Amino acid sequence: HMTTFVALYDYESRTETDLSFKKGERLQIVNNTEGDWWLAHSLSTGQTGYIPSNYVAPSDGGGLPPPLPLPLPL
Amino acid sequence: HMTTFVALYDYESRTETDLSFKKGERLQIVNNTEGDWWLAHSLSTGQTGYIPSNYVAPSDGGGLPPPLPLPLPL
Ligand SMILES: [Zn+2]
Ligand SMILES: [Zn+2]
Repeated sequence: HMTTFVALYDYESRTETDLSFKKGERLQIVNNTEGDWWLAHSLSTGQTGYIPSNYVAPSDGGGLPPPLPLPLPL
Repeated sequence: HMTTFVALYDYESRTETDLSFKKGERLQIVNNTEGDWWLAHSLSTGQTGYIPSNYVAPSDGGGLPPPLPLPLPL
């Protein structure tokens, strides 16, 4: 199905390559091989640019868990 | 106010000191200064132990953002 992310906070663009967005906006991630800045496309504003990946979460639950942090506790 | 986290996924205990929980449980964090495993207390099961911090989210929205990922886009 169409897989999107939702913004957890507002972000104000400050460069010519980042993307502003509002809390609750739905974003399509067009690229995530760049590190912790992801190339996103807004479903509601039609703008495109880089976003901080820690400002968004997946739009749907039922995702599978991430790897556990290592080391494990005792 | 009472600050809690919510489980995003089930977690099955596998060590001597970790804590099992179910998706949707609310957890009170009693120590989060030791690394990415946090000492938690279940509101519903009354159990206590270490949880993987990437399996939980804050219960409340409207917390403040994390600092912007390190390097930048220009
Ligand atoms: Zn799909
Ligand atoms: Zn409070």
